[PDB]
Amino acid sequence: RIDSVSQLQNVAETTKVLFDVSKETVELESEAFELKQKVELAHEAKAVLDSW
Amino acid sequence: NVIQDLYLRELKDTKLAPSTLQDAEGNVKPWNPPQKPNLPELELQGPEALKAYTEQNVETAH
Repeated sequence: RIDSVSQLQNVAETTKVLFDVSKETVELESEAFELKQKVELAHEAKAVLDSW
Repeated sequence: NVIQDLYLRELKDTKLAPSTLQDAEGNVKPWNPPQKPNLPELELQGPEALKAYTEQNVETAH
């Protein structure tokens, strides 16, 4: 029974860490949307120029 | 001799050719600006989702 208990003790703290970590990662992708539009603009500009 | 005759004749008699920028436009892609600089959508606001989630999965540890 002690063996079961010890596992759960360590889990209780550490899971809160993962919880934060996941949301932090997601934030980076929000900012990635700004990046994505930059990628697009570069592609379009190069394409028109290539045709010229 | 003949070299000079051709050289002279060509150079002198043609030195303008057609060149309309407008005709060029038809043959190239148009620049138009990006669309949808849309800000991300916000979801899963409040602990409403969390309280629901703690309850929802019966197995919280087995």
